[PDB]
Amino acid sequence: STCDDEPIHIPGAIQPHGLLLALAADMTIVAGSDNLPELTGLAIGALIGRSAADVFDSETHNRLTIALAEPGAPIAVGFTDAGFVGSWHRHDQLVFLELEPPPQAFFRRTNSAIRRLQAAETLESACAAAAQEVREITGFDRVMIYRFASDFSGEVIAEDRCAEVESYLGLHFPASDIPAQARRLYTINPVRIIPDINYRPVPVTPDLNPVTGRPIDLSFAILRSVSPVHLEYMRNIGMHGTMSISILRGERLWGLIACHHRKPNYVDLDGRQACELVAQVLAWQIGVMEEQAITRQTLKGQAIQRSLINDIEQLHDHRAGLARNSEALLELMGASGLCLHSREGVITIGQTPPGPIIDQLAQLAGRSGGSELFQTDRLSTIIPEAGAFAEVASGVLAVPLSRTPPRRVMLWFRPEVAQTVYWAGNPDKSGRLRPRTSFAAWTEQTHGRAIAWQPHEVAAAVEIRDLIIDVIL
Amino acid sequence: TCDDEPIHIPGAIQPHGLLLALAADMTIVAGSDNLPELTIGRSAADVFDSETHNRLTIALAEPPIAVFVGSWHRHDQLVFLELEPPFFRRTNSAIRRLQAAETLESACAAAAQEVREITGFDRVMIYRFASDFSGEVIAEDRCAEVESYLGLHFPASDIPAQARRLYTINPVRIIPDINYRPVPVTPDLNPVTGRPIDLSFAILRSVSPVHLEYMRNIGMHGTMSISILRGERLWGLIACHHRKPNYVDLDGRQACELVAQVLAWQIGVMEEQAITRQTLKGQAIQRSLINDIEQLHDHRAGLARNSEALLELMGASGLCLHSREGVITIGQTPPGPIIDQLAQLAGRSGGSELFQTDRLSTIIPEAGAFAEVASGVLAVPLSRTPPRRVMLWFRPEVAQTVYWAGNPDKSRTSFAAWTEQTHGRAIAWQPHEVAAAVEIRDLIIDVI
Ligand SMILES: */C=C/C1=C(C)C(=O)N/C1=C\C1=NC(=C\c2[nH]c(/C=C3\NC(=O)C(C=C)=C3C)c(C)c2CCC(=O)O)/C(CCC(=O)O)=C1C
Ligand SMILES: */C=C/C1=C(C)C(=O)N/C1=C\C1=NC(=C\c2[nH]c(/C=C3\NC(=O)C(C=C)=C3C)c(C)c2CCC(=O)O)/C(CCC(=O)O)=C1C
Repeated sequence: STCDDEPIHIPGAIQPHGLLLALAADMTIVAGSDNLPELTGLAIGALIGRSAADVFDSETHNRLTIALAEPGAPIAVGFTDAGFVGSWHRHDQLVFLELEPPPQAFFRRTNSAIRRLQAAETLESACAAAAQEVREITGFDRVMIYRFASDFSGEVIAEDRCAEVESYLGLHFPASDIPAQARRLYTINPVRIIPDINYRPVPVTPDLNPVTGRPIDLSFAILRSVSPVHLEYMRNIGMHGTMSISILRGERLWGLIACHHRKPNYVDLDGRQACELVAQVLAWQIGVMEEQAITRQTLKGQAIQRSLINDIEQLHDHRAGLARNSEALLELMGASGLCLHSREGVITIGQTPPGPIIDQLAQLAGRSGGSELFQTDRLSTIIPEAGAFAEVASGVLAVPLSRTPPRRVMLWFRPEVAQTVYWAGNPDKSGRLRPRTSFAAWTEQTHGRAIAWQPHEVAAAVEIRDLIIDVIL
Repeated sequence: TCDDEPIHIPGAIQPHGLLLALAADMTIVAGSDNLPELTIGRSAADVFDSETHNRLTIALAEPPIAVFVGSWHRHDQLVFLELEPPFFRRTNSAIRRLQAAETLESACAAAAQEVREITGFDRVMIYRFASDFSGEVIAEDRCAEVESYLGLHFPASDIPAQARRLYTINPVRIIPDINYRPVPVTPDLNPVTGRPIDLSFAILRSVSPVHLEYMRNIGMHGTMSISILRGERLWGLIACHHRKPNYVDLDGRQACELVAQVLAWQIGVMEEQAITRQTLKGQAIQRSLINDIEQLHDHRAGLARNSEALLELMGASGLCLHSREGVITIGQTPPGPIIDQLAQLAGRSGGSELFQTDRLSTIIPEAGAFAEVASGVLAVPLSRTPPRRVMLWFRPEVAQTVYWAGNPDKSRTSFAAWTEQTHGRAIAWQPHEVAAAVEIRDLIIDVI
């Protein structure tokens, strides 16, 4: 898995659709797109050292001098008197600059759909809304949204695509289809467009940082050359025009708007400017629906909680009370059974496994990770011998009642479900490395897996311990 | 009597635009007296011709618009419709900036900055409410030569009680000329619910003359605000200003608002990463005097041994332990309305959330005599109402000098810079102290 090793930020080339300049403080252009000879008469070794204004208009000269002042795109490079597009940044310690060819109606489209994501009630009503709008404005034949799992494997959770375009919906993808580095930068470079995938790269000459002992960091490059492997990837997939957007909830890369096209296709700055905003608007709503659900589960835990308050007020042992209310509260968070583990007293309510519940789970419990909690959807995975009791103990939820010794333990159990997940692949079949040739959906049925706990169910158990405590006074 | 003037059924609108009220299965009933003139109760299909009525009616019937400019809404059960006389990279690039802004101040002076470049307004100030709902202009972006109101406090009265629920529910407002002569609505009879015309989501609505009095005073004749909503509670306001009158068209004023929503989350971003950047430093010395209190044969010998340490945690002038039976004081002590007038003050309208206050003579008036030890107070419930054993830390009074736009004594006249020396006020709390306290009681609970 050298996938996580290939240095992608220094491809030593940019793409042909634009041309690029790297400049120091006083606009000595350091490096250059090797198609810049076709731009000012000067082959690259002659551009080097030269000053910036001469290249340019007198209009476009001054207007970049002022944008550089503040210690952010887009200026226009009309330079001589045609019109170019000026995206820039500072990086390393020199200023980069990439160049691109050439109101209201575009913009009403945006808020009509900004405000649409605002009304979306479910993630799915939101994401077939997200993906939909990204498509009505980037025109791509296919606009999919990709969820990341814990592993950084993924799943198409929504999709919007023009008819005749074959569908990759509900499909899982390996954690390898985006390796470590790509994610480390897509967390910080939130956007990428590659418009032709058999593009011939236009190198930069030189590949040297005059600033430091380095090749050219092309991190904040929208023009940077990408891996040939991810290209073989996309000829395989049969989509020759592609674009992504990183969807970030709080500096953890959450998922991706990956758009696709059968033929090549170009999105201008404004077009993918709006698009950054869509992933931004949606990273918001995902956090709202996330948190407005935590209040509607905190909602129906009302009627059934008050039940076991009257039941510990009357019985004055809680275990006798709560375990009476057991037939509903374990369906509340859809648990199969639970058990209460006091190191003196273990009382198992409903469905539960024996004597390695105690030691092999409570010594497994919090690790005195004070602010932490323990769970799995698979338990045969972590205590392999639980494989035997996987039928009643496949997944688990558990809550401490104290700084360890006291090691008071509550735990919810979930049984094994035969679920079917499907993917393109062959996630085992993932000289150089090589990308897959076929992406037809194969289905896997899963042994030993619980249904996924969500904070939605977690908030339930979370609330329970916080009341048992209130009563104990 | 400030919280009493009914502004929402003012029975009039502003002259620059004109508006009509119609009966829902569409026929038009009650008319604004600003529109009859240059163009009584009628049937409704009767609009421009089928183009702007029908395609626009079907869009409003089933589920903005262009006709003049056609904004609408449904309210107190009838159909509204307002009319006013008749870029994008800027908007996103300021989200993109509003997202990278590192501190609360860089969040607001970015906020303040775009809203100016998109209304051209002479002054775009950002106005945070403190708890009492007095306020302070915390950041500002402005055209030169125009007087600067930054770091300035204002009365809570400059926007009264009712006015606020409205900015809590109608999130935006513009009046372009403040000496508009109000052109009435006729009638101001709701034909549906038979009482005056609720003009709540009317953006053309006639505004209060009291606040008109305001802007002739201040000398700014073109103004617009946007209210900032963090979770259904009015947190603050983008108050924009202009020396002359000025109109911002509709799509132009939609962009202004969206910025405040971005900041309503962006502030919520800051709200929560300072909330965890403190719990760290934080643990390291805390966990120490937990084990030194966790020398519990029982706790006072444990706690009060290291209390002289845990007291330094929160600017604890004194604290108290309040169980209905056992009240234990660490440090400087208030005596008998500690028990009764604070723990009943505590969980009543507890609202599941805690009580903290900087002022006590304002919340229990007799605390005035004890300002030297009790001017501000914090308390945490142990939780059910009651026994509700409540712990509480307090703070003495600090002499700060606060600045105001003119004296805080009202009708108002002029708002030049004057100083008040503020007595009986304690110095504040944000969670590096509040989160401390929360974590602290969590410890005490884990203890018994
Ligand atoms: C082991 C090497 C790789 C395999 C196998 C593979 O599939 N990808 C490998 C490395 C890289 N991928 C790069 C970019 C990239 N990968 C994806 C993955 C998907 N694209 C899709 O459309 C879907 C699903 C519908 C998936 C799962 C994406 C989206 C991207 C970004 C570009 C785009 O939008 O298509 C990559 C980085 C190249 C670079 O930009 O430097 C590498 C190294
Ligand atoms: C208690 C009555 C009032 C006093 C006293 C007063 O000074 N004004 C009073 C009444 C109203 N104010 C209304 C709206 C309003 N008020 C403010 C106050 C400020 N403007 C500023 O620029 C700053 C600070 C820099 C402050 C504190 C604002 C911003 C607004 C909203 C409109 C605007 O942008 O100016 C108001 C409502 C009138 C209506 O809607 O009919 C009333 C009654």
